[PDB]
Amino acid sequence: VVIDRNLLILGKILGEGEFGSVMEGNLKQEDGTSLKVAVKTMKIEEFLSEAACMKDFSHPNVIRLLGVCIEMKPMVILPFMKYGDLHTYLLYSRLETGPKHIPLQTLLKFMVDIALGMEYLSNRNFLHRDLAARNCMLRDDMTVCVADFGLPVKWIAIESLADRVYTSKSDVWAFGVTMWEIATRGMTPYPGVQNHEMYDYLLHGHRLKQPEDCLDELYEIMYSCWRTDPLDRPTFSVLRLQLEKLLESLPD
Amino acid sequence: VVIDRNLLILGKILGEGGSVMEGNLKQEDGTSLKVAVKTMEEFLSEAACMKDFSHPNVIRLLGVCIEMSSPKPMVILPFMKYGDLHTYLLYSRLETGPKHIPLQTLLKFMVDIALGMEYLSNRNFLHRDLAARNCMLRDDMTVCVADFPVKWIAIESLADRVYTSKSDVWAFGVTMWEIATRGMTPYPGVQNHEMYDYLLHGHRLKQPEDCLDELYEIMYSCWRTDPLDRPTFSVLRLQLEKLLESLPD
Ligand SMILES: Cn1cc(-c2oc3ncnc(Oc4ccc(NC(=O)c5cn(C)n(-c6ccc(F)cc6)c5=O)cc4)c3c2-c2cccc(N)c2)cn1
Ligand SMILES: Cn1cc(-c2oc3ncnc(Oc4ccc(NC(=O)c5cn(C)n(-c6ccc(F)cc6)c5=O)cc4)c3c2-c2cccc(N)c2)cn1
Repeated sequence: VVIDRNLLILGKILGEGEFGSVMEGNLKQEDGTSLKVAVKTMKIEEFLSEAACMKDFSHPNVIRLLGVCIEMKPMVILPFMKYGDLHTYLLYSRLETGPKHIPLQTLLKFMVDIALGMEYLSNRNFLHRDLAARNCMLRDDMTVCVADFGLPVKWIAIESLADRVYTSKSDVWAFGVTMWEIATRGMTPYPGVQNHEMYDYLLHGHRLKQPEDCLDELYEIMYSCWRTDPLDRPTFSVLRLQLEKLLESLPD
Repeated sequence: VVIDRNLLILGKILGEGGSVMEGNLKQEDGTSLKVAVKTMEEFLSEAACMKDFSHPNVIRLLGVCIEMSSPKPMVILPFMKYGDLHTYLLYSRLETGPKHIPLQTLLKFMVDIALGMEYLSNRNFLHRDLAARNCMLRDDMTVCVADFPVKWIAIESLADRVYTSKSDVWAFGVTMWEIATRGMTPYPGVQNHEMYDYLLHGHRLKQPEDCLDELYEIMYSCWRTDPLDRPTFSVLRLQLEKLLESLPD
């Protein structure tokens, strides 16, 4: 999965955190052509066994990992997506000079894309643990792919808040919240509630409120993702068919 | 985007072929701006998508003017005393025009054009007439892409009428060659009618006399026979930016 550092050219920073940075880049490929890539520098064992596991995944709704470079500090190489992240994209759509006003059907498709990507990952028993709109990338064909920047109390399941166990249902809970971000076009979860009040708020039985123009059927699906008992929440494959059927029931 | 005709005063001709004239544009803040006015609902269509663009390397649109004189539409652009890049390059080879352009400045010229093209490529907008003559020099010597030619058309676009963003990349390679050659017409010794045959037999523009091998590599990649093998504007922009940083100041 390793790529020779020679074939990589680094550009300007695209985003910066504290556990690493992400920079644009040029990747020289096998067929001579160059490809625009993103380079997340995570400035190791659990990583080597991970990038190998992820470089073998292949799904259109899962971000594709092009490989890893070794500098003497590892760097992850991913294809550059001009459209950015779904969260920032949603906010832009509420503005006159950005993406056109995203209709209901396009928003639902966004959710379908994510559910497909998560179904694929949960089928291989992979735990994302950081699902959110900010971690979803828009491909060049406007299809959304699941990713994880890695460089969120309101996106964490109730059982994961008190205990520290994470499961496929924890990801499903975060999926419901992501579904709510999309339906709200970028709103922060639980307006009027502080991060420290989140566990108390959830333990008393409170959940995210139904968006303004969100269909009842759509809210039913996302609400199911927040059932107090993880075993009562539906699987990603179940969620994928529910969303796909709802989207089909809507006019083109 | 329309602007009251009474706010525009036309001057002398800056170049013809429609015609472009200098002009004074009274602004909303009371002051007048030195503008360029080009005269010929398909003309308004080109400018429809123009007022949306906002990039320092893309010529900015000031407005559109409909003259009912006797319609006659007119586009208003900011006036650039330094003219077009192609003519500017020729002037550089004369002792009364701008001084000899160093390699770094020539590279920055390409970098500016690449940023402009990258901006419009991300917007899925095809230029289709990219050349040094269609590039304008701003007051701060930065280059901006504009549009006022058989040798600037990609080989896939000569046979068919197909025009992709890779075709713009092909024309970008030719433009890079123009800047490196400081105004030489592409393909010396080759006629316009011989261009398609010339390209079909694997021949490409020749490497300039004082063109660094790295630079020629980048522009050669723009002329690959398969459009899918030509790099994108974003990749090209980084390649030029990296080449420029490696050279001393
Ligand atoms: C106009 N504009 C466009 C972009 C822009 O374009 C981009 N193109 C590509 N990447 C970009 O940033 C990414 C970098 C790395 C990763 N991901 C990894 O490094 C991962 C390693 N693993 C193992 N996984 C994983 C985990 C779990 C799974 F289930 C599946 C995979 C990873 O996701 C994802 C995105 C950007 C940005 C970008 C960069 C910074 C901030 C923002 N806001 C956007 C900025 N501005
Ligand atoms: C000392 N001296 C200075 C100048 C001089 O100064 C100037 N200042 C400003 N403009 C000038 O001429 C222009 C007129 C129109 C346009 N362009 C449009 O009207 C466009 C419509 N569209 C849709 N687009 C488009 C397309 C695709 C995109 F991606 C983006 C935009 C246009 O660009 C561009 C230049 C001149 C000249 C000038 C004028 C004529 C000939 C020459 N040789 C120079 C002469 N002598």
